[PDB]
Order: sequence, then structure tokens, then C-alpha cells
Amino acid sequence: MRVLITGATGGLGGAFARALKGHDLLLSGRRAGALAELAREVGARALPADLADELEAKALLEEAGPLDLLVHAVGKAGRASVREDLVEEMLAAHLLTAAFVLKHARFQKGARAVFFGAYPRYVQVPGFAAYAAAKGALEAYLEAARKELLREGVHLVLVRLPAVATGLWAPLGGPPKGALSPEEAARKVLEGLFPVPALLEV
Amino acid sequence: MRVLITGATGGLGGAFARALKGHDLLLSGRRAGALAELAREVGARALPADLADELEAKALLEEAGPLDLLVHAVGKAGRASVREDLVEEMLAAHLLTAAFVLKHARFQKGARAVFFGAYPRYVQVPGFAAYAAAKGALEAYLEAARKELLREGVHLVLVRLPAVATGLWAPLGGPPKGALSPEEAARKVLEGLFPVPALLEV
Ligand SMILES: NC(=O)c1ccc[n+]([C@@H]2O[C@H](COP(=O)([O-])OP(=O)(O)OC[C@H]3O[C@@H](n4cnc5c(N)ncnc54)[C@H](OP(=O)(O)O)[C@@H]3O)[C@@H](O)[C@H]2O)c1
Ligand SMILES: NC(=O)c1ccc[n+]([C@@H]2O[C@H](COP(=O)([O-])OP(=O)(O)OC[C@H]3O[C@@H](n4cnc5c(N)ncnc54)[C@H](OP(=O)(O)O)[C@@H]3O)[C@@H](O)[C@H]2O)c1
Repeated sequence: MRVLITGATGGLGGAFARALKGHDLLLSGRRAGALAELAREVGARALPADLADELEAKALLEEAGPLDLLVHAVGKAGRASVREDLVEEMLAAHLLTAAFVLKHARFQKGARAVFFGAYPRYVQVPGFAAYAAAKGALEAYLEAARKELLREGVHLVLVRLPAVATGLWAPLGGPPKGALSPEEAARKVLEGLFPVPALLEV
Repeated sequence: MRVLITGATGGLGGAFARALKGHDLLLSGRRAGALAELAREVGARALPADLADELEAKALLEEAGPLDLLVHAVGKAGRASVREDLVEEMLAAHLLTAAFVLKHARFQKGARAVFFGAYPRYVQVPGFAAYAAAKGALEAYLEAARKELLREGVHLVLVRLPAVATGLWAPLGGPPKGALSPEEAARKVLEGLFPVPALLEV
């Protein structure tokens, strides 16, 4: 399959990249150095970019060509009260990257496009309003776009993951207790994706 | 009560302004001319501003002083597919205005701050992804900020209104069939706000 993994330089992205290395893989991220080495390690193509910049997102997708699978493991985290530019940074990282990618992506019929939201009860708490808002927006955006994409034969998949041990938690003091290994989260997602008709009578 | 109605020049905002004219009312909007006349009509103070500009939002709230009630009747509408800057405009109009206002607002203990979200099943449909996302973000932002504000003795109220006949639908071809009159929507909201203990034994 032709696979594009954005956020490839992140915790989840890297797990997905190694789990899918047998495919025609394209990896994208902001840290070019880290990106190039991972791509080389898994035999993929490295195409660095800032997906919050629509022109860069557009050039990435036009270059990638028709995709069978897209995994947008893009995001950023932050903690702050609403009473004292985090909101804009969060929306840019989570929503704009996804919106620009989804708008310019070339898809094969039957393709799947995976995005990551969040369990409402877990993020909609003091200190995470900005993050919660960004994910609330992303999920709403995708649900609305759902029928539009299906018309093109593309299936949008919204993933809700529990805490995962990655660098995302760096500015938050590290992952919480019991956070899944990124490899395990990717395995479960890929497993959630893996029922085909046994008999087709035309 | 000291009341601030942002989006006062809009359909809902105007209804709220006329319904609350007996109070110490402050009205804000972008169209200065329309704003000044409504304010004069209801004996309120007119303070025009672009709430997507944080410095303007900050100056408005510092000038308004401690509020007993805030009604953020701010927003914009638009229709577009996700496959072909609406998303950023929607987030700015619905979320950033609310976030900047909520951050700099001065509140009296017991104050209420009203915001407008949307019924998910109604907006999360083809053509309204951007709008849906903005409202999805706003509701998530507020739910998270809920406990933070309660600590200050402030109650955040999230309102979900059905279609209402206002200029919001202008770029969409006009309000749908059965859309409520803005006056009726405001009456119901104000009614939803209006149970006090009859006996307090200290
Ligand atoms: N980790 C968790 O506990 C958890 C839980 C629920 C959902 N999620 C979501 O899962 C996804 C991946 O999270 P993660 O744990 O892998 O975070 P991560 O380790 O910090 O990786 C984040 C990725 O996003 C990329 N990115 C950020 N801004 C970008 C931009 N403007 N343009 C292009 N790429 C950008 C980063 O690229 P660079 O590093 O190269 O700059 C990085 O590759 C995110 O949507 C996250 O919100 C995570
Ligand atoms: N109408 C409906 O069917 C419906 C349904 C559900 C929810 N809602 C929500 O209810 C609220 C009011 O809607 P409405 O029907 O009254 O819309 P409306 O008639 O178009 O009024 C919108 C108001 O938002 C103000 N505004 C927009 N951008 C602004 C900015 N950047 N800075 C400051 N003010 C800004 C506009 O000011 P100017 O006109 O002066 O530029 C106007 O006062 C919105 O949140 C809307 O999404 C409406």
C-alpha cells in the first residue's frame, strides 16, 4: 500500500512507521534530521514540512500521490488556565494540519485516513482547555467531512487513544502512570483497521 | 445587573439587548453605526471592537468592569467542502473571540457567562465542517474551563439553539423553515437562566 505518515518523527508516528515498513512508505515531520534517519532505517521516503503552512501541506500531498493509507500522528500539548497564544498554537497543530492535509490529499478508492482525537472526559479538564478545544474541533470537523470523503470512496477513521508514553508529555512533566507504549497503541490501531466477504455472487 | 452583550449588532444580540434594557447594559459589536443606535435606543453603552484581536478584547473587558452577566452572541457562518481560509475564519469568530473575552473579563461572584454552541447532529454535516469544528472547539474549551471559573464563583452556561432567523444565514441562502424568531430564542435562554432557597437557616 502507499502509506503517508505525518508526525512520523513523533512517538506514535515512529511506531506506525516501523510497523508499516514493508509498504511504499512516505514519512513527514518537522525535524528533518530525525525524519531522514527514520526514513532510511525503514526504507521510506522523507519529505519534511510544516503542515500548519498550507502551501507546504499541498506540496507534500501532490508529491505523495494517490494514498491507500494516511496516518496523521500530528499534535502538540500544553497546559494553561483560560484566565491567565496556546489556543491558536493548539488549533494550528491539531486542526489546521489535518484540514490542510485532508484538503490536498490524493486518495485511491478504498483508502483510509486516520486521525487522533481524545476522550472528552479525559481532556476536558482544568489546564487543558486549549488542547481539549483543538481535539473537540478536529473530531467535529471529521464527522462533518465523513460523508464527503465516503463519496470519493475514502473512509475517515477517528481514533481515541488513552495516555501513550511519548515526548508529547514533555511540557506536561512526562507521561502519566500506565501510559501505553507507542508500539502497543499503533498495534491496536492497526488491529482496529484490519472482515472481508468470503463469497461474492455477482 | 451589569451586563455585557458581545455580538450586540447581531440577530440574537439585539434581542438580548432589548430584553435586558432595564439593566446597566454594555453593548459591543463590529458595526459601530448599528451598535451606537441600538445602544442609544436601549440606554446602553456602546463599545465597538473586533474581539478576534486580543488587545481590543482586553481593552473592552477592562473598561466594562465587574460583570454579573455576559452573553457572547458572536459568530459567523459559511458553507464549503473540505476537499476544495474558512476554517481559520470560523475558529477566529467563534473560539478566539470567546477565549479572549473569557480570559480578560472581570466577574462579580455569582456571575453567569453565556456562550452558544451547536447541536452536533445538526451542524456535523457536509458543507459545515468549518462551522462544526469551531463549535466543537468552543464547547470543549468551555467544559474544560468550567471548574476554573466556578472557583471564582462564575458559572459558565453553554447554550444549544435550534435554527434562529438572523442574518447569520445570509451567506447560506437565508434561515431554514421553522427557524425561531431571535426574540423567542433570547426569551427561552433568559428563562433557562431564571430556583432560590426559601429558607436559610444559619
Ligand atoms: N501521546 C498521548 O498520550 C496521546 C493521547 C491521545 C492522542 N494523542 C495524539 O496522537 C498524535 C501523536 O501524538 P504523539 O504522542 O506522537 O506526540 P509527539 O511524540 O509529540 O509527536 C507529535 C508530532 O506532531 C508533529 N507536528 C507538530 N506540529 C507540526 C506541524 N506544525 N507540522 C507538521 N508536523 C507537526 C511533530 O513533528 P516534529 O517533532 O518533527 O516537530 C511530531 O512528529 C497527536 O495528534 C496527539 O495529540 C496522543
Ligand atoms: N442563528 C442561528 O440559527 C444560530 C444557531 C445556533 C447558534 N447560533 C450562534 O448564536 C450566536 C449569534 O448568532 P446570530 O444568529 O446572532 O448571528 P448574527 O446575526 O450574524 O450576529 C453575529 C454577531 O457576531 C459578531 N462578530 C462576528 N465576528 C466578530 C468579531 N471578530 N469580533 C466581534 N464581533 C464579531 C457580529 O458583529 P458585526 O455584525 O457588528 O460585524 C454580530 O454582532 C453565534 O455564536 C451563532 O453561531 C446561531
